[PDB]
Amino acid sequence: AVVKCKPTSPGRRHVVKVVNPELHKGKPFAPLLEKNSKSGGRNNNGRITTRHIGGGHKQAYRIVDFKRNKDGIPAVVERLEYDPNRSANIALVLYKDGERRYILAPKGLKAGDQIQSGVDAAIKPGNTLPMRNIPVGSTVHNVEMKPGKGGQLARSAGTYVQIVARDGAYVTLRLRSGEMRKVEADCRATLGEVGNAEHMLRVLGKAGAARWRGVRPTVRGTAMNPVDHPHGGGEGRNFGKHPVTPWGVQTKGKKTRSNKRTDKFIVRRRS
Amino acid sequence: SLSTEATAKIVSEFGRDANDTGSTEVQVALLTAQINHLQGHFAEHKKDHHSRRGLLRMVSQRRKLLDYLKRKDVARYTQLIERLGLRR
Amino acid sequence: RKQVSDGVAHIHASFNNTIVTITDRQGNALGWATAGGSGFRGSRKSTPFAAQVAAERCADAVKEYGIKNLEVMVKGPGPGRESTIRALNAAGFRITNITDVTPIPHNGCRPPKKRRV
Amino acid sequence: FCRFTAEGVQEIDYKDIATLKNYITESGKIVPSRITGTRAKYQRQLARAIKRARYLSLLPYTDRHQ
Amino acid sequence: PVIKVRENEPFDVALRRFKRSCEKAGVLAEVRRREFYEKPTTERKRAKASAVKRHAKKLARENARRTRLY
Amino acid sequence: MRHYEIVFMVHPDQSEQVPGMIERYTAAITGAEGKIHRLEDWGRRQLAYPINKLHKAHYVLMNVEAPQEVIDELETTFRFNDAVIRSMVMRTKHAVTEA
RNA sequence: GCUUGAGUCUCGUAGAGGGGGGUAGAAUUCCAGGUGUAGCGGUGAAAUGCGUAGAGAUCUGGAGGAAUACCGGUGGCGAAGGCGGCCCCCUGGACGAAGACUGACGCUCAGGUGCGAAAGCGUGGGGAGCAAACAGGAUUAGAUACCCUGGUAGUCCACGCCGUAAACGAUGUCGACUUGGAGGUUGUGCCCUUGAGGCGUGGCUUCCGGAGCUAACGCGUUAAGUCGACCGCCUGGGGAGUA
Repeated sequence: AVVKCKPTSPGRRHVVKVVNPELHKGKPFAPLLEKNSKSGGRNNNGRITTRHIGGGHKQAYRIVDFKRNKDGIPAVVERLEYDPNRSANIALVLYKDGERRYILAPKGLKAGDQIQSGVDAAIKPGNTLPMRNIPVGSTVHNVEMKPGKGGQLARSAGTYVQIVARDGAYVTLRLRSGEMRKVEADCRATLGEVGNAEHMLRVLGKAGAARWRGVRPTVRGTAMNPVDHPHGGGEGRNFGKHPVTPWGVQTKGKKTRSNKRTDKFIVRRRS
Repeated sequence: SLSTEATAKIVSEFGRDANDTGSTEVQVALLTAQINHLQGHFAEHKKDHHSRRGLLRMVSQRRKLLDYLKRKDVARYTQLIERLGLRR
Repeated sequence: RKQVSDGVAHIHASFNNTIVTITDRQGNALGWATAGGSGFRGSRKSTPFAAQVAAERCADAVKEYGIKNLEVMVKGPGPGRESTIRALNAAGFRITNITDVTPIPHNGCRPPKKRRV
Repeated sequence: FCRFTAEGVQEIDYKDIATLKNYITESGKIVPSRITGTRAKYQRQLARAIKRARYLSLLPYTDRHQ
Repeated sequence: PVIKVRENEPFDVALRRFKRSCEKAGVLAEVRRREFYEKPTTERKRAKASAVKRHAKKLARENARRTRLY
Repeated sequence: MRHYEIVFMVHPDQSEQVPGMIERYTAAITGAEGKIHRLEDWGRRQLAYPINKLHKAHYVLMNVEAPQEVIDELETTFRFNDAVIRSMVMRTKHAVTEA
């Protein structure tokens, strides 16, 4: 449930925060955690390769299984967890042998729910099937792009994939960007959409909130000198130039896809 | 919508005998059971205004039966509000 | 110069113009003729005489094909259809059977607003 | 006159389509009660059964349609 | 609608039977209603006005047009 | 227990699968609670229009008095099954006898 | 105390009453392909527009969104706004039959609360068709209009706000009484269903008229007649439903 905050400060005045009471308050499951050191946007040469990254809260990587390789054995959802590495919440799931794992949380999910992957399982949300056993018109998430790979598509909060067609060995999906893409019918997909669709409505209020999300300030290139940016320079707010990136490549419309081998999988690109 | 099973189990738990059905405490028990069942109904759907208008009609009808029962004889009225689970 | 015996005539009659198209029965056309294709412009395009002349020009548009008989489908309202199918055998044909294939929605889409004059 | 008042059929059912074929026109449209003399509750039941039969492909929607 | 003109049948017979088919089905009235959007006000007003005209000449047929003029 | 008429059309080549299917659903009904009154198999006959690029579907009718639960999971079983092209469930008043 | 007003229960009925979820068919647009070719579209006439880069026509297929032809009705339901494919789930009311039961529990209602077309606003989607604004072509003395070709918000959905309409039978609610006729719709009883019938009795509704009323027009058992209970409102026109 989203809540707007009382304006007892300006930095409090413009805050909408969303609070989920069903989340688990306490330490996460410790065998599924590992450390996550930060980079600052710096590569192995030590130089900044991605701007506006740095700082933030320390966070630990939760090993969230994307592959869903345990088939046929059912599993009970224990509790939903906060995940600092993700837009979505996660769910601790308990397999019948006694193993515990972290999965993405679908939209309709609760404590004590039973899920299972496999070719045999069900068409309830949370069950993972290969995309020959899923009806056309369904709504999947955590879609693989290769069999056994793990799941690349539709895995942030509120995001899903519609199944449009099935041409034999291939399945034509409609991605969340409006694209049409062909995937092999051999690769797995989880049913439902990803939960936490209320993620869109938080508005962060203040500069410190973006600052502890790990986002450093963004200087406009109009505010620089011409040695720094192609937009820079001028006595008192001159632009006079076409909008470009800091390395002189045209933004505001110029396309930048040059893959040429993944084009056979595309049917209709994003509008 | 108050099946006849439930109307019989109300009327032979609040009534003078089994065929007595129009006594006021029987009617208050009937309207209480239907009000509770519709409190079931309006957890969902939130926007059934016509069903709500029927509900508010039966709420006001129970309130008028209760004010009559208090003005007439309080001895069974206080027993009715202790038993049926309401305040006023 | 491919031959085929029987075909389908489609007379799409609007209020402004009538188009006669003679196809085969698989839908593939053989040639067409309109009420504006020869002369007949404007107010004289909507008349039944224009539709009769359109049928007469589509009759010679299939002289190479040698059509023995054809079923005639009729679409749309307006001063098209009856004069067209009456001139269709007068130019020499055996009309096999007639259908009225005009589209009728089941209240599908909203029509444009009514004109004031 | 109304034959549905004569036999006293309580609910007309879609599973008999001989009478339903009698009560639609050759283009498949339902025939109005002005000419059949059908009494109006049977007219409502008859239209409801004709639409239920159209859904189950025991009757056409239109005569033409491919 | 569907007309199939079978063996031993002339031309203008078939054409008039097709016109009879079109006037039975009323396809041109149902196209002529669907060219422009008549508002539901105009629909209800047309219905009521045609009905009051219909029965208001009908009861005149029934008793007013039954008494002699000359 | 409510009375429901269940009519479905199954595929032409999946007309060979019909009887055990039927008893499976009867195992869904009479195995849970319910009672089959009529089970009248029309067989293959001609549609008025080509549903899903094909004519001539195989019609099955079932009148059954059963609670709502079993017919909920029967409708879910009817949906994702690729053999049936259309299914229609109705709540009637009583149970019926004759064709 | 009583049963006559008001209610409760048993049995049925008819219904676009409501909310949630599916699904079908017709059509418009778009996309891809096949045939084929010089017009299409539009108009009072035109032009803008589209078209030899292959349109319009025509066929096969796909994808979307919206609305549900026929039935369809001076029909129905709802307090009003309003509600129209079909199915299911949840649910409100009205009516009829014969009984039983409580026993005046009633009517109306200032402030109060709730619902309340369309347009509009907020946030998030969706977007076929239509379409304010807008553009272009005309018409014209002019044409920031009507007509044409396009076309954005909007219309659609979810959740909130707005709280207004010629929200109108321009007719507050409830109860009583007072000649008739033709109908419609939905129950129900009796007689021989002796034949697609008759004689009755209930609810709702449509038209025409009698007395009476009314300035007249008209209303007329569903009153604007004859009365009673409570409420709201009016006091010349404009200024002004404005400051």
